[PDB]
Amino acid sequence: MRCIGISNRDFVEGVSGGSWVDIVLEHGSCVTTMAKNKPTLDFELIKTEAKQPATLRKYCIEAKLTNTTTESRCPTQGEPSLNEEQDKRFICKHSMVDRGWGNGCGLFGKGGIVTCAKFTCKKNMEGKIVQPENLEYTIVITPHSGEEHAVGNDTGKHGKEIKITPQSSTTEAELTGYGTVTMECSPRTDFNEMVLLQMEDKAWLVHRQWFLDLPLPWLPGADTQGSNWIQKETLVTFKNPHAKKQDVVVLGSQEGAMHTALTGATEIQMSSGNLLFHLKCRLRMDKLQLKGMSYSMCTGKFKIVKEIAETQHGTIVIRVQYEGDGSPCKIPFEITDLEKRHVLGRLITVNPIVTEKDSPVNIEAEPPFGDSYIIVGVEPGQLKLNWLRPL
Ligand SMILES: *[C@@H]1O[C@H](CO[C@@H]2O[C@@H](C)[C@@H](O)[C@@H](O)[C@@H]2O)[C@@H](O[C@@H]2O[C@H](CO)[C@@H](O)[C@H](O)[C@H]2NC(C)=O)[C@H](O)[C@H]1NC(C)=O
Ligand SMILES: *[C@@H]1O[C@H](CO)[C@@H](O[C@@H]2O[C@H](CO)[C@@H](O)[C@H](O)[C@H]2NC(C)=O)[C@H](O)[C@H]1NC(C)=O
Repeated sequence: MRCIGISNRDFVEGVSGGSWVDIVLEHGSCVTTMAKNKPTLDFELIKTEAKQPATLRKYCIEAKLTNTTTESRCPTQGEPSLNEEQDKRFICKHSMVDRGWGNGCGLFGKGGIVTCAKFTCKKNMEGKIVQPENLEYTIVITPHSGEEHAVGNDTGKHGKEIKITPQSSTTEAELTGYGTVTMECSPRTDFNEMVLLQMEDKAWLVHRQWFLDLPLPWLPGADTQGSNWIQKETLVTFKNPHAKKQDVVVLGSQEGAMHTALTGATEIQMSSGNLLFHLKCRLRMDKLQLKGMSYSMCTGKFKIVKEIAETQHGTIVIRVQYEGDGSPCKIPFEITDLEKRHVLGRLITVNPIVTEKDSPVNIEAEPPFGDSYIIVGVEPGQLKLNWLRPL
């Protein structure tokens, strides 16, 4: 009954008798499944998750150069040196400047220079290794049991949670009162050669080869030191145009640059390892059964707890409380023409039943286009509601 309220919803009906039905579950999408003399079920894909992914490589996208230090030598005085050359946190370059009398040298010539600066990463991006094997799916199956709260109940408590693993693709969940439903799901979108690149609160799924060939400073997955970066040269530039001085320049944030490069790519919503992303399944309904197909018809009177409300798909919802005594019993329900002669429209919440008089029931039905009578219960106290469904 979760689907009631969700705009991206499909009403999949299986050719009655058939022991299977094919559905496509995805994020932000709900599915309602029906079959003759079988219970109506609601399916949602709650979460997609990677179980322990290996950090392939971490790249620096924004850097900072500090501690700029220069050692020079007069012509003929040798090559200059700093310890920073040994220190891996620094990026160094040797060059030549014009030396002579007016800048401290007894001789006139090309005096050797050396400049070192501290490479500090400010923003970086991990790309975690995904294998289709360690990819888990979380499906919620909610039967149409009229349960008082069930209507668009986001919490989940009402439905049976199920995990689809590529190691355990076939799962048989026992639905309390309806029997078992075997679910056979197939992973679709390759994930073998795919890196799940994580930026900030933004993340995507990208090619292994594309990732690995980025012109940026990087660190191997294994590294948790985070001090000295491979390829600093990709963000650092040394300038000496007039042999007067050597200038060290940062290449500017690559954050927005990256977002633009990632336009064509598969964007995914991410939060604490979970990717809220086209998972195609087969449903075995042979082992499913209607709760109450052998219960007798309610004879009592019914009260209207929640007024008829129309869903975005033309369907209607009614919440009613039983005031009789026969419970557990089948609630009588009918949609007829104004002249109460023709049976019209269909019932989504098939075989509506009362379990307890105290607990109200929610019924979803598809009214016909135009005027109809929604008749819930039996005479006396028979509820005769009127509906309009314009074209
Ligand atoms: C969504 O569902 C929750 C709780 O789920 C149900 O709780 C029981 C009442 C019962 O129907 C279970 O089978 C379900 O799992 C709703 O919270 C309940 O609120 C009522 C008061 O309105 C209270 O009596 C219950 O104790 C609450 N349940 C719990 C466990 O706190 C919640 O209101 C529902 N929300 C919507 C918008 O439908
Ligand atoms: C980068 O430069 C700063 C100085 O601007 C260095 O820090 C100083 O030296 C010691 C640590 O080596 C501190 O106790 C001082 O308090 C710092 N002084 C100031 C003014 O901040 C820093 O060590 C240099 N970086 C490296 C890695 O050597």
